[PDB]
Amino acid sequence: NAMNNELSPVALRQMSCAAGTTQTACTDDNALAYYNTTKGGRFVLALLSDLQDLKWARFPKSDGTGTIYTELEPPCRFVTDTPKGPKVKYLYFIKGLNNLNRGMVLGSLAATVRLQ
Amino acid sequence: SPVALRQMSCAAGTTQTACTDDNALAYYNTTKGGRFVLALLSDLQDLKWARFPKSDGTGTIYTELEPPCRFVTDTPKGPKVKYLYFIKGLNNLNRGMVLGSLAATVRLQ
Repeated sequence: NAMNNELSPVALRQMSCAAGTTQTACTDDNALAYYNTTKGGRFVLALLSDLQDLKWARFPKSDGTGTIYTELEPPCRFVTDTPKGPKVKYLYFIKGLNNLNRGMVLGSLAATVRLQ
Repeated sequence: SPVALRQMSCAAGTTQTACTDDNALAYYNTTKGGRFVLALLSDLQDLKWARFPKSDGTGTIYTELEPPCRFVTDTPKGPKVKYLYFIKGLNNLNRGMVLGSLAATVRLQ
């Protein structure tokens, strides 16, 4: 049968985390992060927040030895249909995220938040 | 752009003529008035082609499928194994959208 393809069991969850414009400006739960469940620590894909000018993000290490900081891409503006009126949110990509994982964020976003 | 993924049932098979009945589920995108099918989801490994009758009614359209990706979903009546086919020449971006939609909507193992 030629070759063999197999998709590993990967799941996309979300969690509250800190973010900001400076290294120190990252403070308690100002955004929501999209991450991947992988054995070699968590792989954060994108950030979703209500702020327009964010550059850094903090995450506690999976083992617990310390903290990690990640650079953010320029945000992508989009609108969600919220029952209490449409709300505008800002979506931040990881500074070095490839277009493949970018699509995963979009498919997960359209499935976890009400778009358009 | 703020894009949303919808799904529909369609026909597929191993040959051009083998595309019959309703043996697969397709992931498509709402673009302009038309539809952009991204991937195919079915319970068969034989699939190579997929057919759609044209909306106007002049004929039918066929699209070549990539080698399937095997995966297992947790269904209440026992785990079922499904095969996922991408459309020929799909860019890595739209590939993730199909994968991202599945990983957030279905429990795999």
